[PDB]
Amino acid sequence: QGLSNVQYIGGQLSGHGSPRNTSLATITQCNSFIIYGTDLEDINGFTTDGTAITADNIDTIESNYLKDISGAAIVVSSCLGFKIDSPHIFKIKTLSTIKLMNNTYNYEIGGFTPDEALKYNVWDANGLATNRISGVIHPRLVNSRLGINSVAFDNMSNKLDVSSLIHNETSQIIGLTPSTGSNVPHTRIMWSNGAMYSSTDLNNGFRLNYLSNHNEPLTPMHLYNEFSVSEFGGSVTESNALDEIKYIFIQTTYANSGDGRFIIQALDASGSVLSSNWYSPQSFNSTFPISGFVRFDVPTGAKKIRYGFVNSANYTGSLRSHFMSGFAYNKRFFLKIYAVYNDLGRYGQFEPPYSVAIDRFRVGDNTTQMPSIPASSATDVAGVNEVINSLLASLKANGFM
Amino acid sequence: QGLSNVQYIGGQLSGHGSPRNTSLATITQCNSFIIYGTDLEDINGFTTDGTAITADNIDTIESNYLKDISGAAIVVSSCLGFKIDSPHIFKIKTLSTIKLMNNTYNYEIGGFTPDEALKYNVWDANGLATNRISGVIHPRLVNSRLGINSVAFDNMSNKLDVSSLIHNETSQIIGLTPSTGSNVPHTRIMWSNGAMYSSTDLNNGFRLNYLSNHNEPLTPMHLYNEFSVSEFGGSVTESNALDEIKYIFIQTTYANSGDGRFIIQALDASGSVLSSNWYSPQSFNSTFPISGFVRFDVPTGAKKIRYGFVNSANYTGSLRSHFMSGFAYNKRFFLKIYAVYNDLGRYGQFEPPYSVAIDRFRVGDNTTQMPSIPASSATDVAGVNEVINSLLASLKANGFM
Repeated sequence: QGLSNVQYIGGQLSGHGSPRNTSLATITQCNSFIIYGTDLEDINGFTTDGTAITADNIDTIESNYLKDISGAAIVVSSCLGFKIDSPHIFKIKTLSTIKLMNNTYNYEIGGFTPDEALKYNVWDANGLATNRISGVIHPRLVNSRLGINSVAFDNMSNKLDVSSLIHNETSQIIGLTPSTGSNVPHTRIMWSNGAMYSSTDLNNGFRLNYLSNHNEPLTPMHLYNEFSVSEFGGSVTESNALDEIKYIFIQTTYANSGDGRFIIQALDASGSVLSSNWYSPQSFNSTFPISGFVRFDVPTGAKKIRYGFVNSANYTGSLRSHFMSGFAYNKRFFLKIYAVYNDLGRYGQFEPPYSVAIDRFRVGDNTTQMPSIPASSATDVAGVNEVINSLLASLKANGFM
Repeated sequence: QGLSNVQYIGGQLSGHGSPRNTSLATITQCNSFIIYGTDLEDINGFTTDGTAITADNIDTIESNYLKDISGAAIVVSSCLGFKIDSPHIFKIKTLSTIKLMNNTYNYEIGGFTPDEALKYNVWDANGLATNRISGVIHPRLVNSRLGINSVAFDNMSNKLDVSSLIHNETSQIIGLTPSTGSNVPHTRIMWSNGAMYSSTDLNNGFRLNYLSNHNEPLTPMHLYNEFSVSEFGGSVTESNALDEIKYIFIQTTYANSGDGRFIIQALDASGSVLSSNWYSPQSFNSTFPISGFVRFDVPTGAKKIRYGFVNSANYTGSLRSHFMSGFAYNKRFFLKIYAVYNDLGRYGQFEPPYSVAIDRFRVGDNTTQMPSIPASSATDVAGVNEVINSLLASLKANGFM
């Protein structure tokens, strides 16, 4: 506690003999603590109170002891310039390997042995609105059997080394007629199913239909999308082909309450639901009070994924007033979904099409909206011809040709 | 061999006196081997058999001794957590500087002195279908006179720090009429020349036309694209302007056989071919059995690049049955081409156009396909006008206005 420019080179920290430890090393209020290849092993984990950390109660621990200085092989609190390279770590019977908290904001984490703790590899618990965290995490810790929590992925500046966006959407600048604002999407361009809530005020957003639970079948009335994953041929064995997507991180805007829900489902080849989850507006709070992330675990053997927005109470709701709370926290809606690939680009990452040699993709399409031509009633056999000539002239001038 | 948490700090490893060495250091079956600034120099390379590694036979070595524990200044085999920072290295007369093999899967490589070996800087020889490798390589080793092999670029998680995509294409979800499936592109939109194989089953893919060798001229019958590089003006000397692109990396899907070829050509100002190559379906096997990468070396003084698909045997082929082998390995075709820039963003990287302030690029075009209006034969001088009014109404409603 209270040190600066500390180097721990080589050496070892181990709990041989099963003593009761909150952590192997606890670091608080230091500036630049650096660990070079130290050997870490054999912890028998407890919380600061004295509660044992086992598998059976692991989830309980993560809810009730988030702010505790405990729960990891190395606990880091209020440390500037933390850094650990890639040592061998094993036999970790606590919740995580590294825990970060209390405005530890420029850390850097090398690739140590993955999947040794009980729940995560890196557990980030930084939680104050005025902090600006930005860390660097080795990519092989993220696509592993345990991975990192949603807040660590929020704060990981190099997140595009393991993932790509499979959905990116934001609201327009200029509202469409008719509307009273431009805080949400005004069309259903990004979605295969569902509808807009109301055609007289498009600024109410999407329509949210009732669904009793997150594992129920979705219908064409609901707002949702579907895509298929891990499509290998008949001459490939599944033991060799592997799984295409390991985790999915969803980011969207925060609100203090609401009955609307973001829902995600992983389904097998014959339509059956393998796993599923939904999330409420106040779950999206890793970067309170604006936005946040949540994590979905894709089970092995999934063939399709469905994602969307629904209503958890029995009536037809609106994105504006049942997910965004009347824009009390955010004035611009956005939705980004990141796919973490099981193996970097084995199946080819998803991203927008492009070609440096094709002008349609290199610069875009130069067509413009045509000026409004009034419907014509001229019946002397040439007013119709003049209108046709006007329409053809507009088509030629506006790019459609 | 068989160690864990090994640190080699400072020091030196050198072959002064020309002893016969397979490597300077050999590491096998270790966990966390870390090298901090060690001085490596002067190796006289041999293989494990006893074959001298010279320039004259270098290519032969890379084919026949890929699985040998030899051929580099540092050879790493089955090591977790390998790490080397940036020491000075010189006089490396063997194939590569670092060689990685046998499921070394979370490595990290700093920027040591580039271009000291005979063929590569980093040589990745990991080759098992069930491994998931993900490494971090300093960017300055990739755009150097030797660079890294295709497999290392495959496994390099930070590959978007040195390159950008100049072609990215994948197959649609819903097939177009008429087709028997949706495993390949159904349109020729991304391509300037060539045609689809058949108009009665679009799921046969592109048409592949005959080409006798990869250095022959391409015609408008062949499926190919062209773009120009390194466009400096009259007041710039070429010794100052330099070269825009250096190593071009292509991945696409694997298949066990086929006569189709992916072809690439670098051409000088007056249309002449400076260099060229083509690749078979089974060349794309760095991530067997799904996809893989190959590398093309752009010669200095190139002014244009052409890339595309052709047939190496004298008859007209199809992408489905002569490059993808009837979808025996992949159900989803894709093609990504990565340009490694000679000097970062000096000439401006290529990527799709965008503007946060323009709604056409911020959210997309809201136009929708019009409902089918049947051809009309009404000749009393007003049925034609009713049809025109219907067409104008559809145009106004569908966004064209």
